[PDB]
Order: sequence, then structure tokens, then C-alpha cells
Amino acid sequence: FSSLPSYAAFATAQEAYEQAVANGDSEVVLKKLKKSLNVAKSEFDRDAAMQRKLEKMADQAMTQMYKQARSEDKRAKVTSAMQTMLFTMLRKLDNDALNNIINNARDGCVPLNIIPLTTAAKLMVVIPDYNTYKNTCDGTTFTYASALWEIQQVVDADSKIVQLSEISMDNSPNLAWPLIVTALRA
Amino acid sequence: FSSLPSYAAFATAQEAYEQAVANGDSEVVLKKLKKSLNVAKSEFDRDAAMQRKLEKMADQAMTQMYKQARSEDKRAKVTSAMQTMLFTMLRKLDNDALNNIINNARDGCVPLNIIPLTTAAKLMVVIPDYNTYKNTCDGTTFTYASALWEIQQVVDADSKIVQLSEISMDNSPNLAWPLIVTALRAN
Amino acid sequence: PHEFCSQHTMLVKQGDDYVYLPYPDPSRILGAGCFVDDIVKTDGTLMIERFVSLAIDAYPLTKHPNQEYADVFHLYLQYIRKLHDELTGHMLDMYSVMLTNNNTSRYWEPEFYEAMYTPHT
Amino acid sequence: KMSDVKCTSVVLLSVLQQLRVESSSKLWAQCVQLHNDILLAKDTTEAFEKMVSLLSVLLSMQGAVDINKLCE
RNA sequence: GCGGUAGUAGCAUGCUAGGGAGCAG
RNA sequence: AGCUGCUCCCUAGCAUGCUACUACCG
Repeated sequence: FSSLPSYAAFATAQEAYEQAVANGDSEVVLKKLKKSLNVAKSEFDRDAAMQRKLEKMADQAMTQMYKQARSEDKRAKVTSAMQTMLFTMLRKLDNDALNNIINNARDGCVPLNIIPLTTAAKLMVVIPDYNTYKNTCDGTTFTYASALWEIQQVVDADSKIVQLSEISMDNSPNLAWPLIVTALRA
Repeated sequence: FSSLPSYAAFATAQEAYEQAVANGDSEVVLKKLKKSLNVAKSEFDRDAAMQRKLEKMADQAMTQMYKQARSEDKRAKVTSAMQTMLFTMLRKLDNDALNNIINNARDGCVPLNIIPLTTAAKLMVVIPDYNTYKNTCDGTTFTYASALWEIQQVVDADSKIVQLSEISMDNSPNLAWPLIVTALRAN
Repeated sequence: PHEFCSQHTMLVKQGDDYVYLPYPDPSRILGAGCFVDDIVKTDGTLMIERFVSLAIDAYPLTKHPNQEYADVFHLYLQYIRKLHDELTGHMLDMYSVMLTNNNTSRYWEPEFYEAMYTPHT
Repeated sequence: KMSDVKCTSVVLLSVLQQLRVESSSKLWAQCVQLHNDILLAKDTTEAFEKMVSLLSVLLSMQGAVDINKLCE
């Protein structure tokens, strides 16, 4: 605090007393310089304190409003930021097994059930089109999730069994394309 | 803090002070006009500070009586609610057979556990696994607690209906499997 | 004693003499740092006091023979510091003038924690 | 390193929860069981097996536009 | 020039109340 | 959606205490 109006008066009284006690003048003259400077301190703090209180109110208001804002901000975006953080952690984690199925799913290789781990146990995946099959279904062994699966029961969207050998690019434009493959691990 | 008999005394004393100070006359003038900021303001200290506390205390009294009023309001509301709950609870039980078994008591007091056991109108059973179901409410009716119960309406954990047909031995690994069976008191 | 209320005990020279002090189980502290209930800690730039108290609980690990322990303490310290720093930076842009008097610097000086273990209060 | 996959499991399970997956007791039960076992798992590889076994579940439905998030 | 009664602002203590957060069983 | 116990932080309020300077009487 400095540029305050009452500080002008306090400064005047202080400088006047400085000059008076420098000249070393009478005692009857400082009777003012005391009854005129004490008041300066009086008429002065009763305003530096008052603005000071407001100066703390400003803080304890801003410091509240800020967090109040960013609070409801963060409780607006969970089911969004959460997913992207998840996939960020995925990409950083780096496991070919995962990336395989993740790309496959960007493509369409959605499994209709949980991937099992038992040497037996069945698996049901979906295939949209031919090349997907060709990029995946090779003979009767199936390479999925970087694992080897035995192809046993192909069926198209008409829910009818279709001959594995029939599957080839030539006659493929005749099939209920959402193909549902079933298999077992090695 | 404006319209007071002290304020007017202040104003007139200050007016006379300004007059006889611009006159710049006697030392008695200075005395009688300092006896103004010194004597005409003691009243203006009291009544312009005391009256400031009267408002404060009256208003805090008002707010506390507000809080007490809202309090006792909530009391009435909740007691009405619980009275309603009581009165609606009993309005589902007064079958004569309850009264009957009451009259059979040598005293009129009976252990709680046996009231619903004998007198309920509907039973609910929770079943974990298939073999267990087989060993109880298998078939469309069964018995329990010396009474005959008949099955109707069977749901699952997801609270979806399921028929008795599906409840095979090998279809069981296809269901939310701790079923709820609600049966009725058959005569 | 080997363990009591899930605290271990260690005899440390506090100045002139030797005193028994309870240090917790670090894994617990770390876990409390890493997993929370939504808004809590997530954007902890509003929750410093959590970490203040936590560090309080994890002070004695400073006096420990094994290494990584005290590293836990220093970790919490530096994290508090970075927290407050990037907080003030945001608050400045939000308005245009930082706060007048934070007095939060004491929180990242070790001595204040040490006060919580000395017989005079 | 293993901490990474564990925290990843936590986040993923939270996501599944957000997708209201607990409306089918069998599915939610299998998921929770897997997640628990992960958090107690002490090898490097079995972790990944259970991890992908779980993630498949998210892959099932079509609530999470995968390609969009795959914007790198 | 001292003593007693009225102001101010400041400081210290404490007590209450209110609110946030963490640890132990 | 509990019973306690300790701890930190923030806020209010009251009262005290104290300080001093400003006003009345001695």
C-alpha cells in the first residue's frame, strides 16, 4: 500500500515532523506534530485495513470460483476422456496379441463371445467379406489373437451351413456375408 | 442511522461551531465549540452504536426463529409420513386365520418367526444351482412347511421371466443363475 | 514390535537422543496416491491437502536404512511443488492477476513435517 | 512394467461399467472375476492372456466407435 | 503532568460453530 | 448408507486478553 489518498496526508505529517525535529524547534510546536501525526496514522490505518479486507475477499472468492468451475468441468467428460486415455494406455502398452485383434476390429472381426483359453472351448467370430477371410481363414487352422484355432462350423447370415471349400473370391458374391465362424484353440 | 434526536443536536452544534469559528472570536468560543465534538457526540456514540446492535440482535432472533419453525415443520412432515406407513402396512394382513391362531394362544402372545411361516399368502424361494432346484420346487407344485404351494411366474437375476421348460440339466448354463421362484398358497 | 495397527517401528536418532517412530507400509501410500473416486485426485491441482496429509503419514520413511523408501517422501514433495506451480499458472490465465498471499510454500519444505514428531505441543 | 497392464485393466473395467454392462449378471460376474485375478497375477504373460480375454468383452458391443478413437 | 470513564485500529489467547480431507480398528 | 479415535486445512462468531493512539471526568 502506498498510492492511497490518506497516505498523502500521513506523508505530509511525517515530513513536517521530520523537518521540525531536524530544526530542533520548540516543544509547543510538536504538540501539533503529535496531535497531527497520530491522527494521520489513525485516519490512515482505518483505510489501509479496510481495503486490505476486501483484498482478502477477492482471493477467497477467486480461489473458490476457479475450482468450482473446473469441478463440474471434469464431471462432464468422463465417458469420453476415459476411453481415449484407455486407448492411449493400450497403444503405449504394446502387445502384438492385442494390436492384432484391435486392428481386426477396426476392420470388423468382432467376436460374439469371450475369447477362451482352454485348449478345448469354442470361439465365435464374425467376418464381413472375402479378403478378411483370406487374410485370416487359411485351410482349417484359424489365426486369431495371434493364436491357432481349428475351423469347424462356418455359417452365413441366412443361418445355413456353407461349405468351406465353396468360399473363394469367384463365387463369394453370393453369400450372406456376415459370416459366423466357430473354432477351437490348439 | 440518520433520523435521530442526536443527529439534530450534532447538526446544530456544528452549525454554531462553523459560525463562531469563521468568526474566529473568543477562547470561550473555542471552549464552547469543542464542548460539541466532546459533549454532543457521547449521545451520538451511544445511540448511533447501541441502535446498531439492536438491529443485529433482532435479526439474528428472526433467523433463529425461522430455523426453529422449519425444524418443527420437518417434524410434522416426517411423523405424518411414518403414521401413513404404519396405517398402510397393516392394511394387507387381517385375514381371519391370523386372529384364529391368536385365539389359540393361552395368553395372546406368540413367537414372531411362526407368524409368516403359517399365515403368509405367498412364498419366495431363492435357488442357486440346478441340482438344488431339482431337489425342491421341481414340478409345478410342491410342499413346504406342512402346506401345499403351487408355482407360478419365475424370474431370474436380471429379473426377466423364464418358463419351466428351459430349466433342463444342460440348458442351465444359459441363465442368470440364482433364480427367484414365487409360489402361492394352494388349498 | 514387528507390527501394530499396520505400522512398523524404527528407532531413529532425533537430534541428541533416540526415539521410536512409526512408519507405514509404502505400497499402501503409493496406492492411495494412484487410485481414487473420480473427481478426487483426478485433477488434484485442487486437492493438495490430500497429499499434504499423505506426506505427513510418510515422513519417517526419510530416516530409513533402505533406499527407495525416502525416495517416496521426496517424490511426494516434488509432486506437491509441481502441483502448486501448474495451478498458479492456470489461475493467472483464468483471470489476470495471481493471488496476493498463498503462504503455501511452507508445505514443500521438510521441516514443517518434522514438527509433527517432537514432544512439545 | 506390470503396473502398466494392471492400471490398464482398472481403467478398462471402469469403462465397461460406464457402458452399463452390469445389466447382465453373468457377463458382469465374469468380468469382475477376470479383473480381480489380473490384479493378483504375478507373472508377466498370464496377465496379457486374461487382459485380452477381458478386452474382447468391450469389443463385443458397438457403443465405442473404435475407428474414431484410433485416430492416433 | 498523572489517575478513572468513552473510541479506534492492531495483536495475542482461547472457545464455539461451520466446512474440506486423510490414517488407524 | 456404521461405530469411534487421532490429524491437517479453511471459514465464521463470541468473549477474553493485550496493545496503542482518538474522545470525557479527575
